[PDB]
Amino acid sequence: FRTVTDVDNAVNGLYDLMSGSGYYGAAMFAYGDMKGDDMQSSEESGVCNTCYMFNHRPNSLNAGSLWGRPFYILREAWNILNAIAEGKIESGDEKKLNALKGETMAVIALCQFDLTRCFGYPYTKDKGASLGAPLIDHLVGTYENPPRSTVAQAYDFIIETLEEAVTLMSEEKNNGRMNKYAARALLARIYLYHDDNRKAFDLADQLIKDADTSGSYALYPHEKYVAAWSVEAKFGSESFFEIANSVDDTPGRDSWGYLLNWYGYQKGFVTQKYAEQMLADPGDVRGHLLEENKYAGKTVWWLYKLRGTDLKTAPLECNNVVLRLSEVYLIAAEAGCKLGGDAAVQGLGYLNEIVKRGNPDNEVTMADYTLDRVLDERSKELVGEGHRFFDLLRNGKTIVRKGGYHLPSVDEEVDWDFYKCVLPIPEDQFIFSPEMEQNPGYPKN
Ligand code: NA
Repeated sequence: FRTVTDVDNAVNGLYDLMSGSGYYGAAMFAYGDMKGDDMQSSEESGVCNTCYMFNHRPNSLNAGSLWGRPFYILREAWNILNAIAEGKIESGDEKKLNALKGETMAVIALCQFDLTRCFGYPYTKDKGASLGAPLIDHLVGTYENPPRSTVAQAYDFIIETLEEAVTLMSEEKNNGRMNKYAARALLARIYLYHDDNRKAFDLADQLIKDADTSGSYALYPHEKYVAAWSVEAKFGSESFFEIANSVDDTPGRDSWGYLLNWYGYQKGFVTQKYAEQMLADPGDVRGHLLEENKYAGKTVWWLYKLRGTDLKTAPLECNNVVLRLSEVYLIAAEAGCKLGGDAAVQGLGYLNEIVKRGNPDNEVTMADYTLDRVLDERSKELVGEGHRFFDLLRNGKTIVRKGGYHLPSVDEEVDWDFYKCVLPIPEDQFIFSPEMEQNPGYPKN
């Protein structure tokens, strides 16, 4: 760590780590989609299957690297911050160093947030009273083993970190990494998850306004929506942050794009419920991402959202979207609905923008502007993007996963009282911290 260039390279390495199939290369999406009601596993083995079946245990999480990889990134990220804070970097390029510091803090906030929503019960269950993951809110000592902190403690840190990050970061685009827009989009999400509905609405609203005034981001039009999901259209106008993948880099056959593809590893489908939701409205362009085929003597539909240049060749090089503009519209819509008043009027406007982009013949009237209606819009819009499980559970909903072509023994009702709505703490944590608590319900050998 001698120069600002060294710092830029270190920060770049954080995203290299994040792109692994164990985290944002695949596992995060398997986790968010396969645990909802809109996607399911096929008979194939792997992370889609174990997530769908909530087949997780302390000696085998069966959830990619959703513990190890974010923790590893947090350690490397804090090494960067510490170098900067200790005065290790040469002078002269200070504005950029500050941008890199902010960006590093944004990475830390994302990693800790993911750990919190994977290993702690939803904040909204209990005002964050349950235990989250260990909280990497500092440079960890050589022989220090941080304890578990509460979900509330993690949110306090995550929000403060990201609020500060935003003030330091550049608005310039850097494809494959977060910029100030990405960081604000993530913060609006986190405010929403934290029940800070006014903060979520006000931020989401201003971010949309700023995208419009600058022209720097824009919603895909109805007629261009399917093409916007192509490998030929990377870093599109909605994308604040996506993981950069290529044909020559890992992940290839274990990238989310290859796992979901019928012609790739065929790990999952949309559910009959999602397919029926969409095909009842053929004018909605989001249904054009579904592809019909035949599995175990039934019609099924798979999700062709990570689109290569050839229908019948599964792609190795698809980028995974992490933060895009449509989510921000839905955050404003959800928070506005929860707030009522003027925020509701405005949030309905944003909801309709997404509804009508999907199908211009549709609308949502004020009489129909309910939380369930906004969550149904999220279902439609964000399938395959890792949201559904979290969006239902944080709103205290029961996820119903029954009938259709669901697999035998699927958990048919999942809510925030289900002990496997969080992953277990890995058994090897108890080597150095034997008195650390395991999540309730799980065994402790
Ligand atoms: Na690849």
